[PDB]
Amino acid sequence: SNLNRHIRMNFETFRSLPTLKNSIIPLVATSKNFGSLCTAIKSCSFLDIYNKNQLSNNLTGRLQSLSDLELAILISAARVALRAKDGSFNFNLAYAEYEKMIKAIN
Amino acid sequence: NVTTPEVAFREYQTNCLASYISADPDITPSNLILQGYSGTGKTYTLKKYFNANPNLHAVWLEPVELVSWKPLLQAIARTVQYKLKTLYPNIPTTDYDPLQVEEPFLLVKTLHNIFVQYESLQEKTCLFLILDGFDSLQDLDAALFNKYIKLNELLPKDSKINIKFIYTMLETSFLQRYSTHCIPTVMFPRYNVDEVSTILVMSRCGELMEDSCLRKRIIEEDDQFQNVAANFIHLIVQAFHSYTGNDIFALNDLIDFKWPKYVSRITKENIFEPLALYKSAIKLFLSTDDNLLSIISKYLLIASYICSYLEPRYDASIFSRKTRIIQGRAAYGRRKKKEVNPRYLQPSLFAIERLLAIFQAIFPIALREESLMKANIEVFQNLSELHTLKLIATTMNKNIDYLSPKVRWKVNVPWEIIKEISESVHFNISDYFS
Amino acid sequence: VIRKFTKKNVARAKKKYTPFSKRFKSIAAIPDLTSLPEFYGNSRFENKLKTTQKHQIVETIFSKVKKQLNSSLPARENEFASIYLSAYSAIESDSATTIYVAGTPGVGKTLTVREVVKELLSSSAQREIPDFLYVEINGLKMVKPTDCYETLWNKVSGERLTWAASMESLEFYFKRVPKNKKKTIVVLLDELDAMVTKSQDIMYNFFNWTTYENAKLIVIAVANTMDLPERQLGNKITSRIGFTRIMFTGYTHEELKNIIDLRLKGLNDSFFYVDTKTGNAILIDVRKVRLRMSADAIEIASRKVASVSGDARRALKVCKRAAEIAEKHYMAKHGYGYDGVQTVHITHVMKALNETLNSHVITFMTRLSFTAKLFIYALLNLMKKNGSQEQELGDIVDEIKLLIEVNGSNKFVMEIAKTLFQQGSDNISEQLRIISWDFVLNQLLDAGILFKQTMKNDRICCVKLNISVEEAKRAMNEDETLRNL
DNA sequence: TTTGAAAAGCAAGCATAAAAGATCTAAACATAAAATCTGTA
Ligand SMILES: Nc1ncnc2c1ncn2[C@@H]1O[C@H](COP(=O)(O)OP(=O)(O)OP(=O)(O)O)[C@@H](O)[C@H]1O
Ligand SMILES: Nc1ncnc2c1ncn2[C@@H]1O[C@H](COP(=O)(O)OP(=O)(O)OP(=O)(O)O)[C@@H](O)[C@H]1O
Ligand SMILES: [Mg+2]
Ligand SMILES: [Mg+2]
Repeated sequence: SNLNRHIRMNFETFRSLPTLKNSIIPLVATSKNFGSLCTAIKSCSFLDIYNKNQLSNNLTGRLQSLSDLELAILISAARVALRAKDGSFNFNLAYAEYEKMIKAIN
Repeated sequence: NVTTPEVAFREYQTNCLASYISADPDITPSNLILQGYSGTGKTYTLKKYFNANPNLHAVWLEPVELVSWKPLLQAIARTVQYKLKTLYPNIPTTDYDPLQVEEPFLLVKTLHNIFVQYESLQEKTCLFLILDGFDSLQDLDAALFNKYIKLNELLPKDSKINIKFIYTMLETSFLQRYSTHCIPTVMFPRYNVDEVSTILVMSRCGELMEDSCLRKRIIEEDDQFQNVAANFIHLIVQAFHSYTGNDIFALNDLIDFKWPKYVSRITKENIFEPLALYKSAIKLFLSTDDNLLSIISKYLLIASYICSYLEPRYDASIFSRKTRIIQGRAAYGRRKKKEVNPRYLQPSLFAIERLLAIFQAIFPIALREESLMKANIEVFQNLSELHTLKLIATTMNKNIDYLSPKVRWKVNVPWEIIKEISESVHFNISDYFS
Repeated sequence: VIRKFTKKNVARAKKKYTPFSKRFKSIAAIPDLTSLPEFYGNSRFENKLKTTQKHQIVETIFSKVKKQLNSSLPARENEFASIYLSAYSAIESDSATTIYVAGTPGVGKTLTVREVVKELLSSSAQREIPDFLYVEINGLKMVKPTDCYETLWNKVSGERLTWAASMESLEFYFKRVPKNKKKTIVVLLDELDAMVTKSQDIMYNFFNWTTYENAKLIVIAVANTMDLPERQLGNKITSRIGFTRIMFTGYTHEELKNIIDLRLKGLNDSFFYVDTKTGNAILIDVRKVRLRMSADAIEIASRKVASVSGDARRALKVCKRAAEIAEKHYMAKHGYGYDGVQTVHITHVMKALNETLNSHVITFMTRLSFTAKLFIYALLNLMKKNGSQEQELGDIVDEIKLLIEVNGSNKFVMEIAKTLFQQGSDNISEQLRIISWDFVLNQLLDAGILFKQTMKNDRICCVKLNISVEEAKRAMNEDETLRNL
């Protein structure tokens, strides 16, 4: 069953019953009738939706909200930081890398 | 028994708020966290939820306006008993002074004293203390949030008033500091460009209806007006989304700055063809446009830039131009040029006397005419003023003695500012970096 | 008027500011303070914590044993004789002196000093010595270290003064007041290291008053360490304390036996009417039950405690814990509640001794989740790779990613990779940190297994093991999966 | 017109000064209840 799979995933990652309770509570509360609650506990699709929401402001989700100029500037700064030995950079070197990348793309 | 409002792209967040916030204190968590970055609709969704459920008793606090922990405690103790007065006006109370709260345990004692006089109420109730922007306290440390997590455990268990804390947070790392506490948290991710456009239309079109510039130009020259407002919003988004990102506030600023000039190019020929209106009003979709010393002092700044961005052991290879009576050779110069562009990095530190030597090397000019310029009172007064204007910095910033030989000097102007300074006196500084 | 800040919780005691040197017009005008009603001491809360029982509670056979072993002198006779002889000679010669006593915790310093002053008060009750005033000042029971000045003067005069006025009053009283108008004072300074401030004015004043000719003051200074004056005090105070210092050594096991069997004189090898309906035992349906503690059990407890510390509190608590374990086993098999021969033998004492010595740390890391143990395993691998006892968190992230992607033929890794990087969804995108990354990091920080540095860059922030590496590898070898790869 | 040769330039390695800041303390600044001092009465 899907609920056993979610319990197994919690046992491998968090091993915390309060963590599982924080996901079970809105699954119970957002149901509007008895059959909807039975479908929710049989499928646990809300647990997937909750798990997706818990990660949406992580580093992975924050990058997927960037614009093209934001992504280009971030890539340029990561290039300058990789080439540096202290991993340090400033706005001038990142802009130099950005204008070099835009020139070699166009 | 709660009403779920309809927020356009925050439907999951609204269902989560309905699942966590109720009048029953038994099935409500002690702490609740809403986490998201700026302009993600946290305040908007929380306000819509508490507007759809008037029976829920909410107290709103802005931790940014309080700055420190002690005014935050006093603000909690003030606003809780003010709300309890305005909620049950027939209950006789004692007005405790909120300035009596100076420590967290004093807040626990004061909240206990306030809550023991509402014990004649029938049902257990929830009081929601909303801290909108907890990690926006200028004075924040890592130990402050632990006190607010564990505050409910010090208040009486069988009280009629049971305080519930709703926190609003900006930073992911601040929230991840407290992950083992297992507080229920609802995340508000950053909006899509499509959602930003929809929110901008639905929140700014009616403000673009009754702007006096548009109607004044229609008189002096309703779905159609909505069409031209929405087309302006979509043109602003399509022109400046790479500049603003998914910032609602930056696009609101750009719309507010560029609406009247776009209005001032609407004609009777332009009112039905939007491509001709975009052609006439083109220059404000190409650039953002969101912006708003003596002879000795300029040459002292130029010499300070030269001192900071050139190595002192190449000095005699450039400025030395006097003839010799004794045999001698000047510096040959750099054998090969470096490829680092030193004006990209932070400036070097120099002494006063090298700055004076380079200053009189490059300052403009029979037997008593005194061709060179000495460093008199005016030069040192100008240098002191340059330190006052923060165009020159030292290593020491407080209790700095100017007169010590261990005190070093650096320029802090950008390259463009010193280029403007050098071209204002027609000095060719860009020769020295070639 | 408008105030820049407020102090609305100021609570100020009612203590006068005028010292004793201004209390009389001259030195010749000072009367006999022994014939003064408020001088030299010539319990209002004890009725607050009482209530009616409304129950008859069950006291089993082991309960009297557990009450007899509480902390609340067969082995301290030489130290008693030395302290008593010095204090007796100082009292009956009107001399001022300092007696220094040091020792490790629980070796009987406070008990010996209190019994010495009890026998001295018994001597002065029968007019063998002049009558004196006994004062206890415990340095760990003071809010401020200057409060000792407030305490001693209040014990001497009955006045309530502030601390600088109190210390001026004490200076005038010890220095200027004649001996024929005074009384001897014996002051016990317990926990002397707590009375050490930055400027050692309290220590200097207390030991310098004992060098005054008129003071009639005896200071018994009780300290943790033999060379506390040499470590923390100035040379003047070390000179004033003296060279003659009394060491209280830890107890040997014969003396710990003597203490324990002195606690068990009236119930060990004795009979009880047990009343097996309830188990409530009365000391001489109802059975006559002998109770004994094994002498070899006391032997092994005393030997272990005497080798480790010599602490009498530790030995009494070990025997009390053994009696508690035996009582729990006894009440388990009968269901007696609280409302033949029962013996506290060797194994109860051994289970009491080993329960303080077994480490939960390896047991704690054994029962962690897979991700926390994977964190610890990657940290150990980085520690053995680059040799550093401090690893960057980004290195740990890359090491965890490398161990997942290199051991991709392991069946457990096949089953758990989608959980670790996607939470088993196929609607969550692939993550840069594993699931529960910040959770297990914070968990190992709350447990004290890890130390982390205060930097806000997550990748270049460093992490250290606060526990032993041998314990960490022994925990990591117990797991079936991580001991394979 | 040449010509060796000394002044000048560059690098590797390392000892060491200096910068930045973490941590702390003294002192100026500020308030405040109890005791004490005037001070007529
Ligand atoms: N879903 C939405 N529907 C309609 N309007 C919205 C929506 N989200 C945001 N807005 C509009 O944008 C404004 C900005 O949102 P809001 O103030 O809630 O952001 P926030 O996440 O609380 O920001 P901050 O951290 O800066 O306080 C709102 O006041 C509202 O006018
Ligand atoms: N010689 C002894 N005979 C009997 N009981 C003793 C003896 N020594 C110590 N104890 C017991 O141990 C307890 C601890 O002794 P005490 O308070 O005198 O220790 P201490 O040496 O002052 O230690 P600490 O430095 O921890 O204060 C006593 O209250 C008493 O119950
Ligand atoms: Mg807000
Ligand atoms: Mg003691």
